[PDB]
Amino acid sequence: AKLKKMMNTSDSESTLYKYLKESKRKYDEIT
Amino acid sequence: LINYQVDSKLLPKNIEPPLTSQYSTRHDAPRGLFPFESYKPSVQLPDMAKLKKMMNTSDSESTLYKYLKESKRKYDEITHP
Amino acid sequence: NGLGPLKYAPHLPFSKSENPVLSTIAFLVGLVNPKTVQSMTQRAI
Amino acid sequence: IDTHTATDIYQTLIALNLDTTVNDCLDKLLNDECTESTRENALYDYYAL
Amino acid sequence: PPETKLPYPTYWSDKKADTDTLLYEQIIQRDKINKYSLIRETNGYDP
Amino acid sequence: GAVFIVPKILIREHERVILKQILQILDQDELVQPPLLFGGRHYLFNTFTAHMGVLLVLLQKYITARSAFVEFGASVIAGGQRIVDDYWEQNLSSHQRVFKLSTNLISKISLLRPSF
Amino acid sequence: LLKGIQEFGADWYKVAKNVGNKSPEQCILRFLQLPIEDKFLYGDG
Repeated sequence: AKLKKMMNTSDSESTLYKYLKESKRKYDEIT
Repeated sequence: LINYQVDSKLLPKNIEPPLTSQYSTRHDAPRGLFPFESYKPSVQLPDMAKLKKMMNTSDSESTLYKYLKESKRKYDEITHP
Repeated sequence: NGLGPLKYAPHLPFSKSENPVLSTIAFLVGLVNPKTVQSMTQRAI
Repeated sequence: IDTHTATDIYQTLIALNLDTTVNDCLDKLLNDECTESTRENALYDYYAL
Repeated sequence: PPETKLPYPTYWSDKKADTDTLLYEQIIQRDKINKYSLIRETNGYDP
Repeated sequence: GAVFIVPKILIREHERVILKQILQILDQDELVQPPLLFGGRHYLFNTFTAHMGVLLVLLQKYITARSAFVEFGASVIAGGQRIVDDYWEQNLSSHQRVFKLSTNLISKISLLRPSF
Repeated sequence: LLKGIQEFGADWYKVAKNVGNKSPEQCILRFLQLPIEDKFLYGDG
């Protein structure tokens, strides 16, 4: 259950969602 | 097959040192034989991203996901005006 | 699913790609005298 | 190529797929608009998993 | 000439890609990769 | 005002989560009683809250939903656990049967665990 | 077989008499040979 909780792209406080968002932020800002 | 238990004797009683008894097994004990191994779950943001992209599916997951999308989108758009 | 275990090879997402396979190929073929490479295979120019 | 992390990913993916198929069997059980064959197959797949 | 911290690694080669600059990019990228993987090779992640 | 309705899929997923959670323990007592929103949290009822609606959800005019998820906590929201998913964060711990079980869920429990 | 093993964990005699017409050893063999996990493993072989 906890793993599927952390991999929840719908919930914005989920870790994976924040990681992906910040990664795209940085990636597009540099290029 | 015959006459094997003619003059049988009683076993007196055993003193049991640790680890010589029933129900003497542990989760933390080494798995010498018993070929099945336990692995460390890969919980790291890039590995999590990879797993999320490769995890299988389920129909209810897709329908509930798109419904969640639509409901939350209409909510956020109605809050603005 | 032609490539069996390459599916599970980790990689950073969205940024800063690394190429293990192509780097290994270019390293291993960079040692062998391009003329005998041209003789080895027809793929090479 | 990192082989240790690759095996870790392979094993964790196995576990996650088992869990999703168990959830889907529970789903096919909990709604009554499915047939009898589907429901029986779901129940016994649940038992096996 | 104060230090500037070198924004995104391919910063240089996006202006007049040359052989030396491209070799420099390759070198620094593979050095970072090697260091991180060695640290994780022996020790592992925080958990 | 605008009315937001809860589809059947959401309640089916709700009861699925509850079934799995209860099948998990099913054995430890004082965690299982004998009788029988900035997260991924949803309200489990139709929203404008008609008081008969919240009463129906609890038993299984209108009030603000924020008060409902103040007085009752987990009990109203779709997937509800003890300690988290509620508002007030004693002796209480997680993994408890906060939601009353219907006559159908108990038949399903008997189906899935014949040693019961 | 499946429902009996779900009822009684590893009581092979109760499972055998639940199935009927088959001995405990046949039940254990068939239980060990069931391919439950195989579809989730990497390849057919």
